[PDB]
Amino acid sequence: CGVPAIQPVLSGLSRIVNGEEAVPGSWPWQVSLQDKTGFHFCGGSLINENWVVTAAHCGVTTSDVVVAGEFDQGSSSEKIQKLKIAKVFKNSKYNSLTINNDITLLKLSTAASFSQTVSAVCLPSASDDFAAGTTCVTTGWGLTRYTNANTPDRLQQASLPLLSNTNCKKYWGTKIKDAMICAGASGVSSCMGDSGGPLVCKKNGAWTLVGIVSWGSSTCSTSTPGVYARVTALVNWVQQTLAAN
Repeated sequence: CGVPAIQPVLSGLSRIVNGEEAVPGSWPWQVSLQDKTGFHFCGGSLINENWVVTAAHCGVTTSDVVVAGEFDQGSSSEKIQKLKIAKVFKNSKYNSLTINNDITLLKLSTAASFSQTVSAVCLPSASDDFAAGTTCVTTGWGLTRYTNANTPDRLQQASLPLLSNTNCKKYWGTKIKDAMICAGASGVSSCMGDSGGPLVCKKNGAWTLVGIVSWGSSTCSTSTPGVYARVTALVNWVQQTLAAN
């Protein structure tokens, strides 16, 4: 888990504005959700070859499909895996107004073949403690929501820091709950992360999933932080589900 076959290269440009492109395959547990029509609509993480973490509010259903091993969303050459979901597990506690508890698992039909460019992230322990001020990374094709506005068909990356839930508050007041976690503000956007996209952190040589793109800056401001699923808080769940299925 969390030890890519292709170790990612992160420049400082990763630290400002709208981040920077990623080395292709640099982030393998990274997936995309496409609907029927095939609209890349959400982001996710392989925590295994049978399961996918994701943001609750992505309201994914078995109609959607998981895309894997992608890099540039505008490529047919891709040696990508398109996977079907068997069943879909939204955290029962998922609040829809606050968007607190924003998580949901995807247990696939067929199991995804891992690979160099295909694998999973590591999950924290509830116990884990990613101090505030930690440098993390968010990746995605969020900036692509810019249809006429854009950036890269290609996965971008960004390096932002962990926040105190308090300081975070200084930006979103109460929106911010105990199961959330914010990262950003450091003069670089976060809109590069799709929803359900990952916010991982290193430590002990591994990239561990720390949170999940919940929501952030209407305007992609570089002064506003991002909100994510406080994974630590959401992990037992995971585990539990993971067992019982």
